[PDB]
Amino acid sequence: DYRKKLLEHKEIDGRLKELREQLKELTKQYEKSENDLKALQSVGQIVGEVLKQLTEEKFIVKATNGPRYVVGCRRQLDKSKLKPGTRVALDMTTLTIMRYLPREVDPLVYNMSHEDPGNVSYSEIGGLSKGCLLYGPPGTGKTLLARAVASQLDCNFLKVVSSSIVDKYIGESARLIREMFNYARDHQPCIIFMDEIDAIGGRRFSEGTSADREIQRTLMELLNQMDGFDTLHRVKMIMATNRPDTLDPALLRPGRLDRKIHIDLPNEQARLDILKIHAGPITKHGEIDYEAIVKLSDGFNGADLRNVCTEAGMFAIRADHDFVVQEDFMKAVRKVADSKKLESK
Amino acid sequence: KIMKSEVLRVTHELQAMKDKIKENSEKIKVNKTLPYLVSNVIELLDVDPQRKGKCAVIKTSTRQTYFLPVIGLVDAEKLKPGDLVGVNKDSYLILETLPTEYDSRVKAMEVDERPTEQYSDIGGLDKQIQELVEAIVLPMNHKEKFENLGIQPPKGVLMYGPPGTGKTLLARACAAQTKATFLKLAGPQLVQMFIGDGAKLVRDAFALAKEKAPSIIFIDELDAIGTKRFKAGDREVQRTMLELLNQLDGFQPNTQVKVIAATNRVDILDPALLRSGRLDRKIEFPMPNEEARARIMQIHSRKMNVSPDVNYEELARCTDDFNGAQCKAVCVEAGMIALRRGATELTHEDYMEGILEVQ
Amino acid sequence: MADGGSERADGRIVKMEVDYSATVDQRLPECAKLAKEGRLQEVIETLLSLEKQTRTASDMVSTSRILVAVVKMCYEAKEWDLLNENIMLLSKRRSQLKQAVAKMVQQCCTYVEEITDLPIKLRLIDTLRMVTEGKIYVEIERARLTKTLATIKEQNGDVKEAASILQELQVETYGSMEKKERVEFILEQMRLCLAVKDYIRTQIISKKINTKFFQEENTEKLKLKYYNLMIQLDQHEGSYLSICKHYRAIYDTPCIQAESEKWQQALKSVVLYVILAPFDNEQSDLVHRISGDKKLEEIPKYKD
Repeated sequence: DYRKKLLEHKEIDGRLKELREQLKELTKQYEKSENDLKALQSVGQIVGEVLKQLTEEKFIVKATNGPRYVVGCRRQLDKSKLKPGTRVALDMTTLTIMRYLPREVDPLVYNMSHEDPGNVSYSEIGGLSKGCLLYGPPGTGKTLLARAVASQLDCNFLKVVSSSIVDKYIGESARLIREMFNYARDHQPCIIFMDEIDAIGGRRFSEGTSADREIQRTLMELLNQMDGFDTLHRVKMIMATNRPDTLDPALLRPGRLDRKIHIDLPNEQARLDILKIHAGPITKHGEIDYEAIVKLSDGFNGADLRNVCTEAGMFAIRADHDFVVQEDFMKAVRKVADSKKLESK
Repeated sequence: KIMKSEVLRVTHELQAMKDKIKENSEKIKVNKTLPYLVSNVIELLDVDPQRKGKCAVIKTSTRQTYFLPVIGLVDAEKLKPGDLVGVNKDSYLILETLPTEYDSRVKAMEVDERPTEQYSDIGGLDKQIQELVEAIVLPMNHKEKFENLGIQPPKGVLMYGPPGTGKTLLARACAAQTKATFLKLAGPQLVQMFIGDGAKLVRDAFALAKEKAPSIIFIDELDAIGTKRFKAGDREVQRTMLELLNQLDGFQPNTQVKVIAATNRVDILDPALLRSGRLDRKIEFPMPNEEARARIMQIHSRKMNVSPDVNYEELARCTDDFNGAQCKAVCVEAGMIALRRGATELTHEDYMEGILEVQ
Repeated sequence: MADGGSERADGRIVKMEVDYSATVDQRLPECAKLAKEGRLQEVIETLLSLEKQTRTASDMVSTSRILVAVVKMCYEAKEWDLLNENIMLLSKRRSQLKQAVAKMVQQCCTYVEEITDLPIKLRLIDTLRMVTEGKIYVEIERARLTKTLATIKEQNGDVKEAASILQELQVETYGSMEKKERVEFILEQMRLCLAVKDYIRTQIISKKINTKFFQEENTEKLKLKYYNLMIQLDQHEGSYLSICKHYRAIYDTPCIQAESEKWQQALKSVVLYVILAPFDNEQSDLVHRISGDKKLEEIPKYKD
């Protein structure tokens, strides 16, 4: 009688205290709406540029539209940013200065905006314990590793695509080799990725045309800036490719590509580890046997092992069963992997 | 329950807030009614040293540059360098941002809602088309089960084979089953007179696929531009093409709308087209035999008044090393001269008459 | 393919049991062409991880009972890149080279305690020239041989090699990324400095000591002991300012170890750096870093 009323009143108090969370969470957004409505009241600002300063308090501005004006100094800001050569902002009323406007560029936004998240990818590369060569044996995942450390820190996102040395016009790409590598020499930290270098890695065995001679000339600038008269002790380049046969044996000197990392699945612990990190979110029957999958798989591709395992999940989902036995894993990784061996020419 | 009696005052304050938000939330309709012009937005992060640094660069349509910080409502897909943003008369604030087109010559490439033909128009290809029918049905309805199994569907399927096999009308026939928006695109369309057009076409394809609703983008004649040359125009198509592959390799959020491709020949096979997001599904579509050609010609000719005395042996013998769309042209030609033949019923000589007529 | 050299390896280890060094001279042409062939990158790695164990196993059998070591040191001392001179395509392996040098220093480590005083000076004087002739290494064994020789030079009474070990240390510490080994090997900088006592050398080396290291990625169990062993010779060479910035960072020493013995050293030197502190600025603010600690008032010098 008395002992039950405390628990029952605790239940009424529970269902009474469980209704506040449905409102007090969205009231912060509702008040944030009026906060923004009070934040949109600062309107009517224009821009300008500073060329010549006569008086320390009042100087000449140059508007983007073309007409020039002269403005004063606001009591809040100081003469630090007031020096000439810095783009500033103006107001329509009294031509006061609220703050400045830092300059930028179009490709600089692309070079300073792309960021890939994910910190576990550095530990999801599997059992893997002045230049690096990532060649293309029957094993993939170089993009997951370069993008795994690149997604971890990379200290930047200075990605160098092999399609950026096209130079449709006259082959003066030396301005881009010295411009971008001059940016690498300017910025103290820098990491360079060179993915799919086989397209620009022509062996120039026969007499090359004007299209090949300019790319090989950019390779001559690479020679002159790797083993020429310029050291690269602090900067690092990652040469990724697909076929380790046409990789410019002149560029295969150990002066640049110190070590060789064969992206494969040789070790049983590496194949089992990558199989377990790709087999994370998969559900299956309690009967687990990964030693047959790891043992029967010999020299395969990592991301394509993910595609073969998910392909076995599609083969198992054809019969719309929630649980997935490992029979379709052994026979579907077996048969589909044998189809990859057929298409592995 | 005496300590829980103060909750009533809190609920009265909250319902009073819901009673008082109707006015300041009501002026949203009269202040945010209509942006009178269109102004381009360029994102540029500033630093104030709350007093936090946040700003943006504005450019009006009349070539006038002004100053304004990043303002407005809760932004999720905003903050990108896009156009068609909300703006008042002279306050020049950002109120309603929506991504815009222009250069309609690429935006209205192939505006198709849904086609007429379906997957039940062919015969003898279920063993190889069933994988694609699954690969377009299960990623559209079974998205819930993709979290229990941790499955991400591939975005690049290589529908390769000899020409004339119907690799376009059949993928469109499956696009009728996709129920999504169908959007064609031709290979040579990337080769333009001006420089940098291919970047605008590719970023336009991923602009409508990324921005728009779940759709279907089927391209064809990719082999005509997929040449791996070692100046050269196909190296410019290596700039645009390798740019597209960079947008299929460096973009992990590419789990959105797929990109279906079809090549009429695999002579110049780009080795860099092997990846989970890239053209990994390589299902070979050979030339249909006389049996399969009689099947697709029978189901494609099941509407015309065909004579019942067809043993398929004469047409099976005449159809040697032919393709699907060729027998479709034989069916259409038979439906063309069968009208002027007087007999409303399709005869048996019209098969070889069309075969020797157009070929 | 290594399948041809594997049979010669596992068969050679069985057939080579009692034969003298002449059969090794007969093996020199059998292994010269075997090292010249095998252009495969990842396949011949087993052949280089077996043949080297066959020839070094024959070196173990030759060094087991009787050893003159003259012809032994002449074979390797005169034949280093004989197989690397005909091959124009350097496979840039650097995979079995670390196992090569590490296995050589392992066998020399099993033969380095007490065997015969004569060949050790020529073998070590050879390998320290191999340090200079290498120019490409992880900088582990190159420091290992010269510090395990320097330890013998400590009791040998010849301190002339200090310029050698400390001159080669600069090369052995730049060009690679060493976190643990750099701190374990950096004590040689001020190890022989008690016997050398060169002021300009101290000026070169706390400068080269405190380049980039504050707390992390270096665990020793005595880190503070080596701190006291590294900022004591700078106090020996300096007069007062050397400890002003040192005794302000030993406040974590009582937190790491027992606080019983910290009263005699840490809480004794907690007042000396602020007494010897400059009168301009550091005295004004540095007196507040020690004020507030409960252990400060317990010192009888608190009134001072």
